[PDB]
Amino acid sequence: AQYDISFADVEKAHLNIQDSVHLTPVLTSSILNQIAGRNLFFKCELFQKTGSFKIRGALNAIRGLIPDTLEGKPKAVVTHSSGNHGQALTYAAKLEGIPAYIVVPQTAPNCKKLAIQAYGASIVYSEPSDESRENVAQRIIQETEGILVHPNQEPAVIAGQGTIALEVLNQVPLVDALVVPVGGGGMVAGIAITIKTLKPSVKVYAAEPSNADDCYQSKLKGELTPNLHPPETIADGVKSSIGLNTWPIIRDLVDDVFTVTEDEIKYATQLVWERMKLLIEPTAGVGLAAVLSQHFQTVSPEVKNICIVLSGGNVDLTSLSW
Amino acid sequence: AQYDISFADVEKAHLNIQDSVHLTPVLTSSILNQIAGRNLFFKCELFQKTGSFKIRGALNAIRGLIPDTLEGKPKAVVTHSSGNHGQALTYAAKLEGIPAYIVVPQTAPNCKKLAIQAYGASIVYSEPSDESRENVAQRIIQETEGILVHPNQEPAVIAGQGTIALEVLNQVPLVDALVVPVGGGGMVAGIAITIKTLKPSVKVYAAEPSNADDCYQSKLKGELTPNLHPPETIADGVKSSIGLNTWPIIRDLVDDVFTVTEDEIKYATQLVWERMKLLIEPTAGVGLAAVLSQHFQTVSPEVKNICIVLSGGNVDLTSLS
Ligand SMILES: *Cc1c(COP(=O)(O)O)cnc(C)c1O
Ligand SMILES: *Cc1c(COP(=O)(O)O)cnc(C)c1O
Ligand SMILES: [Mn+2]
Ligand SMILES: [Mn+2]
Repeated sequence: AQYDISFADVEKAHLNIQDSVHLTPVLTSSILNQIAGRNLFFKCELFQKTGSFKIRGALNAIRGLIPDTLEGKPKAVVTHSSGNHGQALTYAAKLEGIPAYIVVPQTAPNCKKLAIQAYGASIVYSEPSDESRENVAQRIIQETEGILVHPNQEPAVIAGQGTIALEVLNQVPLVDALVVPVGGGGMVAGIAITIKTLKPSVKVYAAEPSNADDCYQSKLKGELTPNLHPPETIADGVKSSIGLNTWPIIRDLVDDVFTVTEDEIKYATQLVWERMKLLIEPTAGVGLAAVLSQHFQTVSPEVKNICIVLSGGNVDLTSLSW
Repeated sequence: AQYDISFADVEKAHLNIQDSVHLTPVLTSSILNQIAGRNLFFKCELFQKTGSFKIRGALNAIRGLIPDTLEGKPKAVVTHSSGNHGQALTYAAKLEGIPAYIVVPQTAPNCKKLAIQAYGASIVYSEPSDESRENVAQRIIQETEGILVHPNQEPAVIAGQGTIALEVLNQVPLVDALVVPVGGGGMVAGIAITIKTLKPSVKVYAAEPSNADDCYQSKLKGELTPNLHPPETIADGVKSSIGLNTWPIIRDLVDDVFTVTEDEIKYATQLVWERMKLLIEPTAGVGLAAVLSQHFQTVSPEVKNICIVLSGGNVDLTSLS
């Protein structure tokens, strides 16, 4: 029973990040409660700094490096990202006063790149040729003597994410289950370690697009089974597969994985928009879709109080489904 | 000096409705503060039951006007107003165990008729004659022994709306001004009465589309001056002109009216969506638009803490600008 993080790592992460992240509210909806047949509690990480929960893990993995003086601090951080991870890493870098660089091609949206240097990180353009971006990033690191930061599930990132569960437990002490969207698995793994240490009777459920169901298949097969090919889904925040760092935790401490169709993600996201007035991105609708899915009916009526993590609000408004 | 509601009406409204309405939170945005150059406080009535503040006035209208015996309670409610008022009134009627009727023009959109049925009101049809409408209304009123509940001119409705300001004063103790979207003027009138009673040093500003600028024009001219023609604006919640009951209060107790273009409303609404992740309807973006407008730069630098009323979140997600 060895995992990359412990409960202690999550408590330390809490102390490390508390002054720089929002302790986000839990909101409720009577009408959503009646549709689900459960008492629903929405943990509002869409209100978090940068528009998603990411900042938690990213700040803990950047701030928890300085030994004391200005000798073991990163000279610079370099990334490709562009999405929610990019926004998180960059903001974390600004807070710590670390020069930050983002390598992007002419494919990312205007709103996203405006919100990527919205935290003052130098934008370097590489020609849209995939492997062309690797050489430019290596050149930045050469000049700065800094570090490359790619989308990660390092211990410090998982522990930072676990802090969501610490707040949920204080905000809804009678919670019977947490429902968490799953991509690389960092969020659900951190929550799982936290929840199962403090209150082992509370359920931890993963929510996953069926078009990107590596986590579901992994649990089924009993071994790490990453996506065959880059999945196509509106839930763009959960496209990456679970990894070596999150698999053991997901295998043992996540009670079940609930898959949801593209239509179910769309309906659920629209439902939150219309009844709760919360501008969640479709990835954050996955959790509600899981709670409303046919398969979730197998879950006990005793599991009445359910916390859904609304993981982000970074919607690309220039694009629409319905 | 003497108006259709008093401060006492507002306090009674609070007692009337407090067990059944949300005390909605005040949210802040540091990036919005930097854009505006002032400290902004967003009263989140979009989180209110039915998706707008109007539940406050609608419910107070039912619970207020009562001959105080077991034999003396409204037996039904009626309105010509569909949209936010119709939805709020129906919801309040259900709370009270009472039927609600919306007088609907027979040529109204299919989708609006379905939405009215969906939230539990009986539709009664009329001609768009503005003479047969009140004819059908008064016919229902007599049939049902019910009361007509106007969206903005009814005293009990105005009083209910003012309870917003009670919460704002408790939630933002150092508030310097409230910025309130104005349509019929029920909300701004109720808020003005409340603010000018409890802390008159606090400014009350009305925010209005220039495409529907009757409140601005009325204040300028010094008399009630309705919109000449139906307003053409994305702020669908504030198309109504101010009326006989709201004008006197606005005249004396509203400090100024700030007008905003359609592009300013659209941009400020998008700003709230993108920066705050709050799905406000464009009508609710009117207040922020006012704060960001060039004319608002004339407002004294002392007026630093500004509460903007995010009045509603009932946006039709089938059409984007
Ligand atoms: C990154 C992300 C996730 C998934 O979290 P993992 O830890 O990667 O599983 C879910 N939702 C949103 C909005 C995200 O940005
Ligand atoms: C009706 C309405 C208004 C205007 O209120 P009045 O009391 O008519 O001035 C503002 N915002 C929203 C969301 C509304 O529904
Ligand atoms: Mn997956
Ligand atoms: Mn007007």
